[PDB]
Amino acid sequence: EVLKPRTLADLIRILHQLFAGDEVNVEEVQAIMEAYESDPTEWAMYAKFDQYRYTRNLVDQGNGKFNLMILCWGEGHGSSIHDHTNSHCFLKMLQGNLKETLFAWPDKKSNEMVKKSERVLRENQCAYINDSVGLHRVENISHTEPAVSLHLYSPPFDTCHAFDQRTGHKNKVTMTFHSKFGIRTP
Ligand SMILES: [Fe+2]
Repeated sequence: EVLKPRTLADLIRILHQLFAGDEVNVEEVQAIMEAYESDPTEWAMYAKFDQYRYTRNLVDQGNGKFNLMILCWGEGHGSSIHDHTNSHCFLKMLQGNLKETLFAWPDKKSNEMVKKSERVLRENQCAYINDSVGLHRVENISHTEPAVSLHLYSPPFDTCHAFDQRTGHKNKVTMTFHSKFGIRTP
C-alpha cells in the first residue's frame, strides 16, 4: 500500500517531493525508504570503505532540503554516542546489520550514561531518530562482514556532539564526507 521505489533513483525522486514543503510526514518517509529494496548494483559506486573508521558518502544534496548519504561500516566499526543537531534523521539498512543503542540525555551533573533501548536494524529496515527521541550509538554487529546504511537528514547539518559514556560530557565534532557523488573528497 506504500508507494514502492523500484530504484534508488525513484527513491531520491520521491524524497524531493516529500521534502518540498514545510510539513514532513515522518511515518510516510520511513515507509517509503523501507519499501526500496536495497540493490548493491545501484549503490556500489558510493560504497567506499576505510580500514579504521566508518565513512560518510554523499549521494544527493536534496535541493538544500535534505542530505542523502551512504555510510560504510567496516568490520567492527561503530559510532560514538551522539546527537543529531535538531534535524529529522532516517537510517535504512542497505547491507549487513547495525545495532542501535538509544541513550538518555545527560544533565549538568557528571554520571554514567543510561541506555533507553537496544535493537538490531534488520535488512532494508528504516529507523528514525531526532534529538527529542534521544541520543544514540550505532555499530556494525559483525567483525567479519561490513554494514552499509542509507541516511537522510533534514535539514542538513555537519556538526554534532559526541558524548563520553562514562560522564555524559560532550564535545562538538565536525562531520566530514569521505566522498561526494561517488568521488573521493580527501
Ligand atoms: Fe546517528
